[PDB]
Amino acid sequence: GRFDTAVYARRLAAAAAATEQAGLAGLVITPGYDLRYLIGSRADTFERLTALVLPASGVPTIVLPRLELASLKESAASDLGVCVRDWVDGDDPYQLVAVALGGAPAATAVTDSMPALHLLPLADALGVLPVLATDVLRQLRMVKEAAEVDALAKAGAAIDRVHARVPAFLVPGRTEAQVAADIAEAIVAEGHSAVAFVIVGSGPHGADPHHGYSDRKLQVGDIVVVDIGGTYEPGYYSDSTRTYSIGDPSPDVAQQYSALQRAQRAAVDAVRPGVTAAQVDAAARDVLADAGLAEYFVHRTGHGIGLCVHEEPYIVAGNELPLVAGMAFSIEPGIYFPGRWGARIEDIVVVTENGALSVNNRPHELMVVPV
Amino acid sequence: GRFDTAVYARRLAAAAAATEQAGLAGLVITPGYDLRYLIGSRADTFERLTALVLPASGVPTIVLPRLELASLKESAASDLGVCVRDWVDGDDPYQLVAVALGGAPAATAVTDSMPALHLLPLADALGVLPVLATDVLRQLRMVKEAAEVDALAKAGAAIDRVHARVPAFLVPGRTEAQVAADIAEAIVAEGHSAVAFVIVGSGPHGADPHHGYSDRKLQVGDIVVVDIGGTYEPGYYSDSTRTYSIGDPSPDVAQQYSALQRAQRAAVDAVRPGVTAAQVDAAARDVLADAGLAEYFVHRTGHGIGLCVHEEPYIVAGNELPLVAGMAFSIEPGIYFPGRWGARIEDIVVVTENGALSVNNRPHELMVVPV
Ligand SMILES: [Zn+2]
Ligand SMILES: [Zn+2]
Ligand SMILES: [Zn+2]
Ligand SMILES: [Zn+2]
Ligand SMILES: [Zn+2]
Ligand SMILES: [Zn+2]
Ligand SMILES: [Zn+2]
Ligand SMILES: [Zn+2]
Ligand SMILES: [Zn+2]
Ligand SMILES: [Zn+2]
Ligand SMILES: [Zn+2]
Ligand SMILES: [Zn+2]
Ligand SMILES: [Zn+2]
Ligand SMILES: [Zn+2]
Ligand SMILES: [Zn+2]
Ligand SMILES: [Zn+2]
Ligand SMILES: [Zn+2]
Ligand SMILES: [Zn+2]
Repeated sequence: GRFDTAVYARRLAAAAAATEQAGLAGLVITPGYDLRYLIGSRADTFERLTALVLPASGVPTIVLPRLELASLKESAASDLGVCVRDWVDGDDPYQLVAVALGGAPAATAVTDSMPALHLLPLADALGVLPVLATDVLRQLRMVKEAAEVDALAKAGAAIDRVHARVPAFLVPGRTEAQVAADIAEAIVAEGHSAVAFVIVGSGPHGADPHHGYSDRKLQVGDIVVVDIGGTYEPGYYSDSTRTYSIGDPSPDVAQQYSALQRAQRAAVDAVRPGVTAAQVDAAARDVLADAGLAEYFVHRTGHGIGLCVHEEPYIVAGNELPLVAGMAFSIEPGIYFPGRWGARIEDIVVVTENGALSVNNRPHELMVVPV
Repeated sequence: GRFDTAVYARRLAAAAAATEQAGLAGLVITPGYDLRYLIGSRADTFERLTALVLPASGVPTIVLPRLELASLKESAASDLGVCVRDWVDGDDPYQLVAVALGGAPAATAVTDSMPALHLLPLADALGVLPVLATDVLRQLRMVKEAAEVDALAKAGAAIDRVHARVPAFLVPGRTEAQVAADIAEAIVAEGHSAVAFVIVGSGPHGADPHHGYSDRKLQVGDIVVVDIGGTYEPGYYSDSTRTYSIGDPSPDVAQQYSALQRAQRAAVDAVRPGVTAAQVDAAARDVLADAGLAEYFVHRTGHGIGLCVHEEPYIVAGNELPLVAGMAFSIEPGIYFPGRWGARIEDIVVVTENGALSVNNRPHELMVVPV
């Protein structure tokens, strides 16, 4: 479910140090993925405030409902002896957060997931508008530790084993939803503790990035986009797309697809410490430009992945962030032809000291499933 | 899945009028339950901004990723011809929100679910710190329309049918989790389109409000707290708790439980237009005080319910909101004895012109299941 307490003790210290280096009095983390990362808590109260208050200096405090007290034994909080301030319905828990930071006025950063419901009254209680914690917690969470790389690698190998099972699911007459049920079951069977998402976009639906699956039946000649992932304990994601053709594709489809393959490969080959996120997006986008296809490449090249399917860093135009070793993100260019077909090639890669490691290794060619 | 477009046209106009009456330039609704209520959208992009921009005056605008364009046909947005501003990865969509409101500086309110990720850059783009939309949208969403009352009533009758099936699940030796699987299946069978939550707190776990279910086996003498709900199309919740005893309880348990029953009944009897939320909480809390039990009543008396299990109004100490007809909330006092047992009696009620209608009607007595 979670890492040893020592892992969290070390994340908490590193987070406090970076908060101090950013000149803030502290961080305020309500439930979600930053909390899970910082103390291993899967708590989520919703309208009732639970928050980890991590001062730049001194002992952290957990503010939470008294009725939730037993949740402390679940995460690392109890073992580390963080201060607890439980409150009862009728209390203003925002005042407890202020006090745990030394009292208003206090300059803080908040987890980017904190809802307005809490953020706006927190701002009043603190006397200072919070800034996003993303610049602070980024330095930690986007640089994966050895054990996190390992979990992503095992999730990647597992999702690869699912993609190997996909061609036998792709039979004319079967609906996208029957394929998706077969895939969901295989996601679990191959070792993920849960299904994250299943996308099976056949024929025209492959051109539609919002599409999940439906009752459309596979036809001979369909290009089928398959984008799938699961979680691997203690909660890291796989996320890989491969495109299949039901019977031989046409020459035009084959040629444009192979430009996409070159684009994807070239973005993967550009991954090194020191190159910018925007340079990696440029590497895919330039090849597709040169083949005359850039207008059909309607999204960013990739997103970070870890405890969430989508996180820092973003491999997108305008992102000047230099890449460093241990960053994990997708490389997933695609081309989309509204009403006709689409294709996407997606790997998760991990930055190494002199390049990248792909944790997804299925063939990159368009797989031709016989009819 | 959703209401006729006319229902949303009317919610949008009423929301605009209240926004103007509050002196704001407009509302900004990112994905979640306010969006579902306002235009019937189940969209959720996450780190990419989707927002309904509802000016105090003039046509609303949807700001969303170009890659999500097809989602517009899913909700009422396309039928009502709202303006669309799609944007591409690399763009700052917060600038589009500002412009749709006439440009910075713009004073707005935001859905209480909006995450910091969007709220903090939105605040900069708008030139003015947003306030919570809860005071505006409250006037709409906490007053249920006839069709919403109907959906809650059908969900309530369905969850009652589940509670009727619960005694036969409660057999010594069976684990809480096996009971919970039986309940989850019955939730669907009785007509809910999905399970919302299943709580089976037996023996000591009944004293623990954070508890869901576990591998603890039911024992003779256990008091079992059962708190369960599902959704009913187009997405309204049931939420009802009843307490069971495995074989006759002891005289002390029986006596204290009947004080809880009186407390619950007295909060239900106090529900009328014009009484305050805090007076309704007082009605339950005073009876439990008088029996000497108030210190074991460790939470608010109830919460609003509708498209979410937890919403406005909150039936809690300090809430001065006068109740009006069509409000829907739980009445759910409980008493908790750490390490020993707990009990909770929970109904959803709807305020009527001269009182309340309960949509949950299972017996309020402690049900004694034979061993
Ligand atoms: Zn809640
Ligand atoms: Zn302390
Ligand atoms: Zn974050
Ligand atoms: Zn279709
Ligand atoms: Zn979508
Ligand atoms: Zn991806
Ligand atoms: Zn993907
Ligand atoms: Zn290859
Ligand atoms: Zn190859
Ligand atoms: Zn996302
Ligand atoms: Zn327009
Ligand atoms: Zn709301
Ligand atoms: Zn236990
Ligand atoms: Zn809880
Ligand atoms: Zn409830
Ligand atoms: Zn309940
Ligand atoms: Zn009764
Ligand atoms: Zn009775």
